Amino acid sequence: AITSVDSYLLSEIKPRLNTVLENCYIIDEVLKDFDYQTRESFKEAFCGKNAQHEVTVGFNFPKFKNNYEAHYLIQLGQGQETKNSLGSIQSSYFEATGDTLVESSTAIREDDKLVFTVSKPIGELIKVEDIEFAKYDNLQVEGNKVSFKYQTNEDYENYNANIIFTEKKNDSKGLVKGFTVEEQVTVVGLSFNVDVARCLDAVLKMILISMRDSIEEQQTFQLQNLSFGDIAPIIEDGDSMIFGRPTIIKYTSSLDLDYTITQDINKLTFKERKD
Amino acid sequence: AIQSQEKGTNQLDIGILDTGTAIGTTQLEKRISYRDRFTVPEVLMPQQ
Repeated sequence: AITSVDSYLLSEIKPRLNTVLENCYIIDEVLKDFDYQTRESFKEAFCGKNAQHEVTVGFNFPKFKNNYEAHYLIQLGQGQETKNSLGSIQSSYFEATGDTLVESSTAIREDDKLVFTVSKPIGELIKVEDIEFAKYDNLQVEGNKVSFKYQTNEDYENYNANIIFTEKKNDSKGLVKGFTVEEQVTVVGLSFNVDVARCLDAVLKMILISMRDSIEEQQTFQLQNLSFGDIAPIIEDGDSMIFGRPTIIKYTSSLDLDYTITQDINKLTFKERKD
Repeated sequence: AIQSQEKGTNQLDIGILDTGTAIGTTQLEKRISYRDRFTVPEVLMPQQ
């Protein structure tokens, strides 16, 4: 599962950034340090659902024009290998497993059990929110649903819960081969007005923090290391310069591959020496 | 009067950008200032 860090940044940034700019209360917390003049002018421009101006994000070397009033620019950056493992082995699995998901569900009333239903086959369960199923509950999984017994849990026919689970594909057990990669990626905000750039960079730092709690970040992209450059004129051949402070993001992740095993031993016969 | 109207285009990481240059000749008794602005309604420029 080769990880495209650049795609992950875009997937996380685009929704979360829109949400942050949507409300004003969060922005005030973010821009608490800045002076009144810069803070409100930025808020007057981009903040709120009724903002006429809008921010954009894209990758480098596009053949079209970007909104140079305010824009996030990304470029892939360097990559390095840091740590290996014996035989390049990472893990062994009895089931072909995909991504790890979080889903919300409501308990359903069966005869002997209360069951939750999920959009896909459960495979490996990880956690149901704030439930410590005892052995007498007899927690078990079946297809796309998870079940626990009804008795002495009868108040919970309407229980509303979140579920963390994995996507199951096949029963073909296999090994993992791969290593760890230390990758760096560059991000920069652009504007023809320096004050906007500083506000824009500060907004970015917050959502990077929020990404530390994300499922993908916690499981796949770990050990953030942020580095900020000096504010510089990106462009000078024009009616006015473009100013932007580049930032560098570092990640640790695994470049993994699945190796499938077919040599399943089932029979075992003992024969003594003829002598 | 205007001469050598040029549309210089730079293809960059940030995108494409236009840095045109041109030379103007004015009338008498007119003093121009840095970063003054002119606009020519009659002339149209295509873009995509």
